[PDB]
Amino acid sequence: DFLTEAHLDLPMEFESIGKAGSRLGTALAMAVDHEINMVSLVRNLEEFFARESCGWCTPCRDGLPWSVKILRALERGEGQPGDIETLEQLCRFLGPGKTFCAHAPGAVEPLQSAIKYFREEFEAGIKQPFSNTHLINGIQPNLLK
Amino acid sequence: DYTLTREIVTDPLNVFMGKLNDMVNWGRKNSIWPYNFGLSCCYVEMVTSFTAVHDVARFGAEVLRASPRQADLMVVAGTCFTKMAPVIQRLYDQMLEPKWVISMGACANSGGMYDIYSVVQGVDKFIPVDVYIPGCPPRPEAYMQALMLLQESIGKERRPLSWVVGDQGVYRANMQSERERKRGERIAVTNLRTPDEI
Ligand code: SF4
Ligand code: SF4
Repeated sequence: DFLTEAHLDLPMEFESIGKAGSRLGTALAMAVDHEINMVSLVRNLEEFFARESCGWCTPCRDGLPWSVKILRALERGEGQPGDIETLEQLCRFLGPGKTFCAHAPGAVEPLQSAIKYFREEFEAGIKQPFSNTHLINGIQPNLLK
Repeated sequence: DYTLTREIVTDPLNVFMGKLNDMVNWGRKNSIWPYNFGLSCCYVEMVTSFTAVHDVARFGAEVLRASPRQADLMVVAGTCFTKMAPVIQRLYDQMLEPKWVISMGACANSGGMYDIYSVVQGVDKFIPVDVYIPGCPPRPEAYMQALMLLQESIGKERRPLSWVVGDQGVYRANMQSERERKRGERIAVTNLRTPDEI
């Protein structure tokens, strides 16, 4: 998980980083400067994680590419309402115990942390209204409220 | 091509006897008195055709006799229930010659949606039918169209002018099917109005 400048004064231990909402991991930290867009960074991370899926189990294999496509749409301002809620649901449903191995919980850790800490950058990519359908001539659509 | 009721035969038709047969057929087809017999919802559409917005009287077929003896046409407008089938057969037998039958609606045609223990599957299982009308119910103008089809069928049939002289057999024309007649215009249809409008 991503951490902010306020978490820099934390000892690099498993217990201390664990209660900050992240993991100690390999303890080889990566710094992100202000010139890096968080949506593009998480898109790069999720592209890596989705293409490195072993393909055994459904949530990682078929839900990481969905997050990749959502982040790609958010990158060029083609996001639609419900995309961030979809990303949050993907983070919740790809956590530990839901997938076969721990590849996908690690995949969704930076996505959920970046949404938690930098939600204004993910909201900035939502420009178009939601459209999943096209009109079919002769059939009046069911306009849900 | 004709069918004989006393077989598939040819046209039996002097030139004065042909004119008399045409006059009798014209008078019969322009004066068709239906029997007031109501089985089910199809009869509601039939009597709707009798009202002001359709005016089946214009064809001279509004008299609507309560006695089978005064009626020329039995419209089986409704389901042939098993309890009602002897009643229908008795009322048809009480009608006098010439008599014609229009089966109206899917129930009278075949039993319709009621393939069920208490329903005879079509009135043609026990009485002969001159004109069939699909629909559930057929709209009143469909009943009028079947009336006109019956008029065309009557206008070219051959019946004895008298019961004391001549051939007594009833010859009915083997008319071309309406499906085959209308197939040319029906298949050529390309576009219809979309169902999103009035
Ligand atoms: S979570 Fe692990 S087991 Fe499941 S498809 Fe991804 S890499 Fe394979
Ligand atoms: S064909 Fe349909 S409308 Fe006519 S009697 Fe049967 S159920 Fe009623």
